[PDB]
Amino acid sequence: HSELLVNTKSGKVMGTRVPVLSSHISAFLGIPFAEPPVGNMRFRRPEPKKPWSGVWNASTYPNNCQQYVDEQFPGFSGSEMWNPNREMSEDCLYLNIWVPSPRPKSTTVMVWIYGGGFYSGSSTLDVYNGKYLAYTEEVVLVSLSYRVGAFGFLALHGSQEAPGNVGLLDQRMALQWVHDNIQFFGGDPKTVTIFGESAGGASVGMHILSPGSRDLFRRAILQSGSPNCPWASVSVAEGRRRAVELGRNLNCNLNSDEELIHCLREKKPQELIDVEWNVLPFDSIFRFSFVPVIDGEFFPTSLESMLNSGNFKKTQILLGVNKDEGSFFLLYGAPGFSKDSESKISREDFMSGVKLSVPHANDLGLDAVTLQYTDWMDDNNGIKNRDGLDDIVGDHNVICPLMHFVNKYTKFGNGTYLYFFNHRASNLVWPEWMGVIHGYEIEFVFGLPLVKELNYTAEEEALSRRIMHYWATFAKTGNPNEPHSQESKWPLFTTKEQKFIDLNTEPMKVHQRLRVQMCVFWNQFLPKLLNAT
Amino acid sequence: HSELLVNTKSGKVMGTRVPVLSSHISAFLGIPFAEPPVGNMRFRRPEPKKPWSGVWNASTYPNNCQQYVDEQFPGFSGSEMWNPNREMSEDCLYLNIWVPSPRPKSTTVMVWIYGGGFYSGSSTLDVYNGKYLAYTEEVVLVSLSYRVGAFGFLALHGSQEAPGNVGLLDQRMALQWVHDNIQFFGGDPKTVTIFGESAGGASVGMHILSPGSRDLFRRAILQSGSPNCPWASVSVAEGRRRAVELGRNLNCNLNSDEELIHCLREKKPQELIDVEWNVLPFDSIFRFSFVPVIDGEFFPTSLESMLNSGNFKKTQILLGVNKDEGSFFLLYGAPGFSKDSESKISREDFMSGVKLSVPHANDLGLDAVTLQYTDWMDDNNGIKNRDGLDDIVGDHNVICPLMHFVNKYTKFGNGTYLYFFNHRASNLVWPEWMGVIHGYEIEFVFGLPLVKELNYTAEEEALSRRIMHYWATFAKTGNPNEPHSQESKWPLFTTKEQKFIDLNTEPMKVHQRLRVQMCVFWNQFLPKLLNAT
Ligand SMILES: C=CC[N+](C)(C)c1ccc(CCC(=O)CCc2ccc([N+](C)(C)CC=C)cc2)cc1
Ligand SMILES: C=CC[N+](C)(C)c1ccc(CCC(=O)CCc2ccc([N+](C)(C)CC=C)cc2)cc1
Ligand SMILES: *[C@@H]1O[C@H](CO)[C@@H](O)[C@H](O)[C@H]1NC(C)=O
Ligand SMILES: *[C@@H]1O[C@H](CO)[C@@H](O)[C@H](O)[C@H]1NC(C)=O
Ligand SMILES: *[C@@H]1O[C@H](CO)[C@@H](O)[C@H](O)[C@H]1NC(C)=O
Ligand SMILES: *[C@@H]1O[C@H](CO)[C@@H](O)[C@H](O)[C@H]1NC(C)=O
Ligand SMILES: *[C@H]1O[C@H](CO)[C@@H](O)[C@H](O)[C@H]1NC(C)=O
Ligand SMILES: *[C@H]1O[C@H](CO)[C@@H](O)[C@H](O)[C@H]1NC(C)=O
Repeated sequence: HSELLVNTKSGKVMGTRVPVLSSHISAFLGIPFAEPPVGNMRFRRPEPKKPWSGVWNASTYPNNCQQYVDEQFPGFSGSEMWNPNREMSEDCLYLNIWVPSPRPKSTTVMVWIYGGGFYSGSSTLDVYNGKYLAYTEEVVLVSLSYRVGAFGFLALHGSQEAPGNVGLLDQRMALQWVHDNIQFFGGDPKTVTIFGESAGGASVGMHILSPGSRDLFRRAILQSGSPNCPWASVSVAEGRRRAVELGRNLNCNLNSDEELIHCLREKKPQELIDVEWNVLPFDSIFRFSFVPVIDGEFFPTSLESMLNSGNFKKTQILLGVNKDEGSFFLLYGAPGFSKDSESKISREDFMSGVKLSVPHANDLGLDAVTLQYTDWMDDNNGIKNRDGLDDIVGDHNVICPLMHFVNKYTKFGNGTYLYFFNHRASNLVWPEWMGVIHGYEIEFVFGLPLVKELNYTAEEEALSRRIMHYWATFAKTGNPNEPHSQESKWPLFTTKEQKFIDLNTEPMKVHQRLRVQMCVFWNQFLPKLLNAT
Repeated sequence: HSELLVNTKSGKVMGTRVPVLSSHISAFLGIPFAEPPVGNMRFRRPEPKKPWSGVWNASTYPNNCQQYVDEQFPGFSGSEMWNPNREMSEDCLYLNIWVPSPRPKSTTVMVWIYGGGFYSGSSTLDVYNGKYLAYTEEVVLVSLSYRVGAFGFLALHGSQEAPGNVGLLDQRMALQWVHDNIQFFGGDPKTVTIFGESAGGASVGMHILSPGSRDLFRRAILQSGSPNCPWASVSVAEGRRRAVELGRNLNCNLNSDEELIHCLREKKPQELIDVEWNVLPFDSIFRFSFVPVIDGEFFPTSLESMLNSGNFKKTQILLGVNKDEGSFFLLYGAPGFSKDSESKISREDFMSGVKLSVPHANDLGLDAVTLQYTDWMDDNNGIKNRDGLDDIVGDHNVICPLMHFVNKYTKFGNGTYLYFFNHRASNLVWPEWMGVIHGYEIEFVFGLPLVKELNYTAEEEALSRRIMHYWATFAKTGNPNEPHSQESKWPLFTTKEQKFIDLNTEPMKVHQRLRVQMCVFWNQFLPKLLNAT
C-alpha cells in the first residue's frame, strides 16, 4: 500500500501492517541508521548510513547486538523474556517504528532506549513491542539499537581507534536520523521524547547532560535509572585498566595501545564475551565491566559539576523507581538467595551480602551501612536480613542516586514529575520474596495487560492504560495530567515539598520526601565518612 | 532511754526518737567517722576518728560539705529541694542512722550514698529521710557524707598532699565504720547494701570495682549511674591540668607542685567554689571539674579492662535508669530551654545543643549523632528537636554507659536486676516537657508518697511501697521478689534475653534489650568512628 511506503532522506522504505487488538497499524522494522560496525569498525564511533537505492524491506526484525546471554534459569520465562530473541551479530545498528493508521499528519514521537547494565539489551524483545502503545495512544513509537559490552564501551582514552562511550553515540546517531526523518512517517520532530529504563534510563539522562545530544530531543523519561548511578560510569583511567586487562585474558599483546586494539579486533566476538566479566576489580553485586567513561568529550566535566552548575538541557522530565529494586541482583549474585526458595538470610550471609553491595567501602563504612539497615531488637531474623539487604542494594544503586539527580535537576529544570511504582503483577512468575521487581513496570508502560491471553487481571489492564496515558500525555505536553480531567492531579515535584505518587491498581495517593532518611545516609553521610576514611 | 543509748567502738552515742507515720522510731544523727578535713588536712585522705569520751549528742543534723549552690530558680521548690539545708563547713564528715524500734537483733543494713555531679550533695536533704524506709521496711538505714568538688577531688597525682579520689575514701571510711559498728545498732554487718543515685550510683560501682572497698559490703544498687560514665572519671593527667588551672585562676604560684597546694590550702573555701567551673576544657553540658581520677591506686587499671576481665566484686546488683534523663541538663545548660516555657527548639539551637552534648566529637562524629537522632521526614519540628535532644544527652551520659556496665558485669556477676522507671509524679513542680526527670525516682524509693501532706495520689503511694519493698527485699536476699508471693516476677537480666521492667503506677510488664539500637551507636559505632577520626 502507500501507507506502507515511505521516502526518507536515506532511501525508500517498505514496511508492513500488523494486527493490534481490534484494529491494524503499520510498522517499519530494522531500518539502518549507521554503517555496520563490523570489520575494523569494531570499537569505533558510528558512521552515518550511506543512502541506499531501491526500496528497503523493513518488514522483518533486525539482528541483535553481540552480548552475554543469561542461561541461569534455562527455559524459565521470567529470565528468558530478556534474552535476545533474534540472531546476534556485530551488524545490529537498526531501528524500528510503529506508526498509526492512517498515518498521522505530524504527531508526538517516543523513542525507546532499552538497557541492561550496558552489557545486554535488545530492541526486538516482545516486551518492547510498540504496537499497543502506538495504537492505543496515537503515537509514533521508535525503539533503537546500540552497541553493548566491550563492543560499545571498551575505552582506550587516547586512541581514536577505541575511545569509549561509542555505544552512547550509536544512540545519538539513531537520535539524529529520527530528527532528520521521522517527519516522513508523520511524526512531529519538535516533539520527541526519549524514555529508557535501567541502563537506558541512565543513557537518557546522559544525553540531557551531554552537549552534542542536548538539541536532538524535546523531553525525557527515566525509569529506574539516573546517569549518575555508581554503576553507570568510570574514569578514563579505570576504563583503560579494564581495556588492557581484557587484552590480558585474551592473550593479547599489551605492549602497544595500537596493537592491543588490533588483537582485540581479530578475536571472534563471543571470545570477548567469554572473558568479559573477568575484568571487574572487586567481588561485587551490581557493577558491569564496560560502561560509559567520563572522557571530557561526551562529558565536559564530572557529572557532579554539571549537575551542580546547571550545565545541562533544561526541559521537563518524568522519572520513577520501583518498590523492590535490589531484589533481582541479590538473587543472581548474593549467597543465600534462591529462586525456588523462601530465601531467609543468615546474619552471616547478610554480612557477605553487604560487602558485595558496597564494594568500595572500608570497615567503618560497612558498619555504618549495617548499623543502618540492621534491626537490633531482633537482629537475626531471616526475613529482616533478606528484605534489609534488598533495600541496601536498591537504595545504593538506583533510588538514592536518582533522588540526588532529581533534586539537583529540578533546581533549573522546567518541570519534574516523580512516580513510585509498587504493584506486583498478578501473574509474575518470579517468587514473592522478590516483590515489585526491577524492570517490571516495563510491561505496563508498553501495554501488555491489554492482551487477554497474557492472563492479567482487569484492574491491571486498567492501570496499564492509566500509565500509558500519563506517559504519552507527558510526551507531548510536558505534563502527564489531562488539561481538565476530573481525576486527581499528579503534582509537580518541588524542592520545597517534593511530592511524588504511587503507581498501582488502587486510587493514587501522593506522598513526600521518598526514602529521605535512608538517602541522606547514602548521598551525604556515607560519602563524607569514606572520604575522611 | 536505753533504746537511745548505744556503745560503739568509737565512743558512746545518744540518739533521738522521731515520729514516723503512726509509730515512733529512733535516729542517730551526725556521728563522725573521720577526723575533720579542715586546716591543712584539706585535700588529704580521711583520717580515722580518734575515739571520744563521754556521750556524743547524735540528736541534731550535721553540717554540709562546702559546695556550689544552685541559685538558678531562687525559691523554686523544684530546684532548692537539692540545695544544702544546713550550715556548710569543711568539717562535714559525719553519718546518720535510722534504727527501728524496738532495736532489731541484727537486720539488713542499707547505706545511702547521695550524689550530684561530684560537686554537690548532702545527706541531710529532706528527700533522703530514712525514717519512712527504716520504719516501713524494718531496716537499719544509714546515709553518709563525703567531700565534693575540689575539696574531695582535686588531683595532683604525684603528691601525697593532694592525690585524687580523696572523697571516694571518705566513703570507704564511712563504709569501714559501718562495718565495724553497725552491729551495735542491731544491724547485720554480713548484710549491708550500698545504693546511690547519679554520682552516688557511679561511686557505688567504683567500690564494686576497687580492691580496697570490695570486702566492706554485701550487695549494691545503682540508680541512674554506672562507674564508667563519660562524666565520672579522668586521667591523672587531665586531673593535674585542672588542678593547676584552678591555681591559675586563684593567682596561685604554679611553680612548684608543693606550693600550688599550699596556695590552694590558704584560700577561703568559697573562693575555690567561685572559680570551680572555669577549669572545664570545653563548652559542654554534663561534665564536672573535679571528679574521680583513674590513678592506679584506687583503680588498678582503666575501668574498661577491669570490666573486661572480671576484675571486680562479683555479687548481685540491682540498677536502673529513668525515662527522661537528659531533660534536666538541657534546661540548665542548652540554649533554647526555659522552665516557664514549652521549649520547642530551632533546628539551629538543636545544632548548638548537639555540640555541647558530645564535646569530644569532631564533625563527622556530630553528623553521625545527628543523622541518628534527626527525623528527616519532618526535620524542623520544634518538639522533635527538643525531645530528640533529651535522648542524646540521656543515652550518651546515663543509659548507654549503664547498659554497657550491665552487660560486661552480668557475665561474671551473681545476679542482675534491671528497672526502667517512667512514672511522672502527679505533683511534680517542673514543666511537662521535662517528663520523668533525672533523680525523681528518689522520692519514691525513700517513701515520701507515704505522707498525706505532700499531696501524692493513691496509686502513687501504692507504687512507693512497691518500690521500697523491692529495694529492701533485694538488699537482704539478693532478689527483689518475695519467696512465693502471688505477683509477677521481676525477671533476672541475662545476656541472652536481657529482660528488665517498667516501674510505674500500672501493672508491671517486662521488656527486652533496653535502647539497644541507640546504644550500639554510642557503645560501639561512634567510638570506632572518632577513633579512625
Ligand atoms: C530484570 C530486568 C530486565 N532488564 C531491565 C532488561 C535488565 C536489567 C538489568 C540487568 C543486569 C542484571 C545483572 O547484571 C545482575 C545479575 C547478574 C549477576 C552476575 C552475572 N554473572 C556473574 C555473569 C553470572 C552469574 C550467574 C550475571 C548477571 C539485566 C536485565
Ligand atoms: C536533679 C536531680 C537531683 N540530683 C540527683 C541530686 C542532682 C543530680 C545531678 C546534678 C548536676 C546537675 C548539673 O551539673 C547540670 C546543671 C548545671 C549546669 C551548669 C551550671 N553552671 C554553669 C555552673 C551555672 C549555670 C546556670 C550548673 C548546673 C545535680 C543534682
Ligand atoms: C517552564 O518554562 C516556561 C517557559 O520557559 C515558564 O513559563 C514556566 O514558568 C516554567 N515552569 C517551571 C516548571 O519552572
Ligand atoms: C495464563 O497466562 C500465562 C502467562 O502468560 C500463559 O503463559 C498461560 O498459557 C495462560 N494459561 C495457562 C496455560 O496457564
Ligand atoms: C549465684 O551464686 C550462687 C552461689 O555461688 C550460685 O549457686 C548461683 O548459681 C549463682 N547464680 C547466678 C545468678 O549466677
Ligand atoms: C499540696 O501539695 C504540695 C506539694 O508538697 C504542698 O506544697 C501544698 O501545700 C499542698 N496544698 C496546697 C497548699 O496547694
Ligand atoms: C522481504 O522481507 C522478508 C525477507 O526476509 C519477507 O517477509 C518477504 O520476502 C519480503 N517482505 C514483503 C512482505 O514484501
Ligand atoms: C544536745 O543536742 C542539741 C544541742 O545542739 C540539743 O537538741 C540538746 O541540747 C541536746 N540533745 C538532747 C535532746 O539531749
